[PDB]
Amino acid sequence: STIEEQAKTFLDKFNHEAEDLFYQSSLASWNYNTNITEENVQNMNNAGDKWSAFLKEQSTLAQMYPLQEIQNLTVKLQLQALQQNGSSVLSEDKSKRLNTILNTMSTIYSTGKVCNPDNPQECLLLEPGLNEIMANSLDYNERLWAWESWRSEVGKQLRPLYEEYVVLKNEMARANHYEDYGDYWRGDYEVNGVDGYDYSRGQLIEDVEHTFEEIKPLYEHLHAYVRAKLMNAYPSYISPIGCLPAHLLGDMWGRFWTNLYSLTVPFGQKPNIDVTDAMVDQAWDAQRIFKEAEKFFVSVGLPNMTQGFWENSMLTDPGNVQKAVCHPTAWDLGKGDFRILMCTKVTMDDFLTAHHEMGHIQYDMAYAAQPFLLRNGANEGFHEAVGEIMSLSAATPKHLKSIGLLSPDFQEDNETEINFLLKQALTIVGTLPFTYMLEKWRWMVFKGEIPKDQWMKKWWEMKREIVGVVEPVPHDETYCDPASLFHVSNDYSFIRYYTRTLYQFQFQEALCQAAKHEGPLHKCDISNSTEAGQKLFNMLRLGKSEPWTLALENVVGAKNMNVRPLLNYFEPLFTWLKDQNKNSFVGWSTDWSPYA
Amino acid sequence: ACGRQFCHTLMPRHLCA
Ligand SMILES: *CCC(=O)N1CN(C(=O)CC*)CN(C(=O)CC*)C1
Repeated sequence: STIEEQAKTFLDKFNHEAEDLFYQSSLASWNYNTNITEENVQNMNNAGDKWSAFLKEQSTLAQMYPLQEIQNLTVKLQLQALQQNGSSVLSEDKSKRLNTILNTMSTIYSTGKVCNPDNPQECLLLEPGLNEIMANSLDYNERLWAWESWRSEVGKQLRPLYEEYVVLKNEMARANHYEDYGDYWRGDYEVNGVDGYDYSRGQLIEDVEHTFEEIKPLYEHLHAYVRAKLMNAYPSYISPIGCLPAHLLGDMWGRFWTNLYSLTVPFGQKPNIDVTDAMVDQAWDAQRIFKEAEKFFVSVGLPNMTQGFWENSMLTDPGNVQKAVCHPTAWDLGKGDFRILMCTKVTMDDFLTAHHEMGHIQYDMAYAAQPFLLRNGANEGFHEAVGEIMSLSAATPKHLKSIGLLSPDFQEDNETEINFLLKQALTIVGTLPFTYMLEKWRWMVFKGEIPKDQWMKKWWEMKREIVGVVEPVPHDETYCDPASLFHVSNDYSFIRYYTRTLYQFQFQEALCQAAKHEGPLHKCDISNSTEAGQKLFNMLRLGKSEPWTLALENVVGAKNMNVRPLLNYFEPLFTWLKDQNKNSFVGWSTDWSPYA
Repeated sequence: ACGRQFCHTLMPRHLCA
């Protein structure tokens, strides 16, 4: 047999086993999250250990087939994926210690609990306890206690483990010939050896940096307006030319500013436009919410959900007889088996959340047409973006009027649109500077540009210069404020929230063109456009078979992330924000501190 | 890391395993 004939025999034998072992691991994982029991955890851990043991074994054996000696492209793409999924370069000791540090960091973040100085029994977990305070409170010194305690109790437990994690991840990446762990992550977006569609890891830094420059005038104006507003709402505490204190931004980190809507509303005199009331008045339950999300995808030409979907999904909180993990989450288990786990409540938020999650399911179902190792979105940014364009169309007045949640004669005026856009901006453009800077700091840690003795010094310097946000109290190198966020302490890349945000508005604009939308991009609803669904479908089914550069090009007509469709979405708000700021200082001191 | 993902929510690394 040729090497190329031995490679087919190896893949055919690998895929048969993978199909079985992945379904065993996915099904056991779902069963635990739906019903937390000792039996379910044993099953999940074993099924997981077998899957993993099998995949590292098969990744070693794939090196017997030089990829260059493979005419057939689909077996090469697979053998490459299978070569990339291997984990047998790091020493046994360091590999075991690295796992141990991942579990420890994961556990101290999930077990993180802080107790009040004013109450030694007022101990408060992060969810729902400290998140409650950090979403809702208007109490500076209460917000400050939750912010500071979280970082100085949980964060300080992470600093040592995070130093040991950095050195051990850098060893594995360099052992694979990557410059560092951050370079290894930028690997997700690498396209090498496809003429026309190639993309490097440094290309990614430049394109983030370049698109961020174009986003900055909008963030600056959003920042100055949100500040002028936070002044009225904290009159002693906020400088008109300074960064916003980190503890006042509507969550534990300022990752999103969504919860500042009530303080920042451009026209608070316009009534609430939440359709939760109509859902209650029309007696909507979880079935109806998911049944209405199903209809939206059929309107664009995509399939109905499966019998298995309706028979196996868990769309309501099971009660106390059965214990479940209530994070909204779409599952692709293998072997035709798709599901959603969601403790759905009759609210507009959950209605939107369902379209996002069912988006993930549409993606999974389309790329079932690909071989196993290519059942993956074109890059880590794609799934999130496919989710978000769904809620983009569903949240529109046009769509709500069409499904009866908004009266046929709802009157959309500039005030309603500016309110809509300001809300979207707090959530979407707010998170961009946060998301950029956070990854920038890790890129630099891993690269070796930031010494451990200057980790927190540079962290807050970058927060002040890029995010325009300042710490309320000084932090020494005893803290690991970054590790105080789930993604940092649980070893997940974060630039995906930057890329998906540009990809989503590129997607929306292209699909709204196919659907012959008329005016403002923000008003568009792809519902009823089979043409728009086709354009989506064609990328969706590709999975990770083509370069993400091509996949994007198919839908939008361009080979790279582009910021213009995003700036285009919020152009009306930008013009209004600039007029509201015509007397405000736009920009921020990098030195002013609440403790200065 | 794992060939492909069976969900699109990032879960804590402790149940992982
Ligand atoms: C092979 C994938 C895997 O085992 N994991 C990633 N993951 C998911 O695919 C579900 C979203 C989370 N995992 C768990 O099952 C939690 C331990 C691990």
